[PDB]
Amino acid sequence: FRKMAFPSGKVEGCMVQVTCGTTTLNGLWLDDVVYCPRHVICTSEDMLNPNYEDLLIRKSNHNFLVQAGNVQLRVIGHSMQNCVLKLKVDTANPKTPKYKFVRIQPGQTFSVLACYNGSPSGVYQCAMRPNFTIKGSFLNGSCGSVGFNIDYDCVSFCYMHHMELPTGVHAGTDLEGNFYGPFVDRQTAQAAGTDTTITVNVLAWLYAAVINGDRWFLNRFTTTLNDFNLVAMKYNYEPLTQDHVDILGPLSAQTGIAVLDMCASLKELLQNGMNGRTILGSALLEDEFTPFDVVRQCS
Amino acid sequence: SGFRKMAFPSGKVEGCMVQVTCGTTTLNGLWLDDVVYCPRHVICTSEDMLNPNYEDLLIRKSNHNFLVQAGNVQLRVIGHSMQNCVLKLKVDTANPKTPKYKFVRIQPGQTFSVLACYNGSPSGVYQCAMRPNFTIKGSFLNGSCGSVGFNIDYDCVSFCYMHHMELPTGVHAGTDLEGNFYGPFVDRQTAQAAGTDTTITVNVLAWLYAAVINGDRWFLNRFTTTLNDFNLVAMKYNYEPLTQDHVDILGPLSAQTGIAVLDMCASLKELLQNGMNGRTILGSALLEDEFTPFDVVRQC
Repeated sequence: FRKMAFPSGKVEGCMVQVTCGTTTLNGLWLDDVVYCPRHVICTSEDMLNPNYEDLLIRKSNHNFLVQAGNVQLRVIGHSMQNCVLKLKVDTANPKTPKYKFVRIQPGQTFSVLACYNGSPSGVYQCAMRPNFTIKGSFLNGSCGSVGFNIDYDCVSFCYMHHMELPTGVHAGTDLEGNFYGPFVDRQTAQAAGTDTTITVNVLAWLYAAVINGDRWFLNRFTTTLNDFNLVAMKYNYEPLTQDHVDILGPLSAQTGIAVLDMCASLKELLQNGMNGRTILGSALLEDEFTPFDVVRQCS
Repeated sequence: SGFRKMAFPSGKVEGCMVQVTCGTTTLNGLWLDDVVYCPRHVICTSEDMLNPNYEDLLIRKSNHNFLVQAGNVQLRVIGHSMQNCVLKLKVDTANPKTPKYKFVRIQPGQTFSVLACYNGSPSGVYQCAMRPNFTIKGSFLNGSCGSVGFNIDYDCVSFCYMHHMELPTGVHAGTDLEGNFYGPFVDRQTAQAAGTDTTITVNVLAWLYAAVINGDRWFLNRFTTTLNDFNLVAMKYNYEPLTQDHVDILGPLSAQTGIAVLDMCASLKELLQNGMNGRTILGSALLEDEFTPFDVVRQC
């Protein structure tokens, strides 16, 4: 049981390199528009207190270099939408897939195509943490890297990398540019909130262990929503909701283990630890598998 | 901090995956130039798997018995030959999306990406390492046979693995692209026992060398040790013995830092006897052994 990322083929053909002055990051080329973070127009000194609306008026079309491999794209127009630059080019991207712009909630998972100077180099699966950050492996030059999910034929773009926090986590926006979390695209002191554990994802991971025949943590007891949440907050766990129980419904009916029955098993694993035991080969409780991921992966 | 396990982009490999059907058996195939590679346990039925006679089975087959499907386009088989444990299906049309590719055989401890497919359709990609018992710990359900493993260097793709068997313990076995098995395994439905899976010692040391470059030093100690004494202790924890070849490979990592290799071995020995005590190394609560020294030296 591994953490699998989506195939990156449909997204690789869209990545481009955007240069404005001495700043170079990654862009998203779809149709005749290239999307990239708006701080590409800022020098190292403008980032302290940038007036993007004033900075964008001074810039012109010839100030942007857009490169798709060795082909060079020509900018005929520029526009801004909530921290995301939209550059209109003269040639439409012939490798444009069926795509959609969606905004995800914390706790949901997606795949990230890490790029460097408009060149894809790696892909990994991650989850939006409750503090609206992602624990990824980005290095200087990976700005503009996108996150996505894949349907049968449709690619859903849901994330674009903007900043790296000093703690090592990264913050970004959606493709319409709305930031995830209380962050601003400025070079200042910003802090991410306390990162809590996604309880609904842990339960779905425990169900996957029962599917894989690892069922030593099951007990004869059940519990209540309010009793569990009081313990959950003590150990920094996201409170469970009625909606969470209904999302886990299919896994409960399949295994015969009710959500509140499994909650009593999770309630034991926190107070008393794992007693020198492992689940799915791990001594740690994974929380980056959504219930939908378990259904797809196990079936 | 933060050292995520990244896999290579799968775009160049997605265009080479096809679906091969023989009788009632369907698995994945690799389409390079005008040749299709797939496991030879596709001319077998369920009963043939106990004691298959592949020479007897293949002589009774014709070109039209093999159905090769690349999405909607059906490929016509014009020839077939068997090399070791892999079937080579010659087709009329060469793959127009054939990338610059090579065939290499890897050693245990080396890492690669896996593109899992089901009936010629990819569904996920993950990064893994070849275990010392010549098995891989991935997620392969039925129909994933024929999935390939690869590394990408510059613009050249290196195919190094093809999935064949699932094995009772849940860890899968396969061959290289020349049909030679990794390990003592065979393509029979017999009781096959994998060896004890040990931790790759050289990968951990390279991972620990990257930690001190990133600013983690809490596990360092002032003691040093000999190679013979370390392997005596490491054997007790089911750790792979360290060789002189491993010492030289870690040389540049021990040159950028002041820590000698044997100096780091003593620190690793202290970690095994104590534990983590609730602390982390590069954001990981456990010791990572799936990062090769090459992957650490580059992008250090």
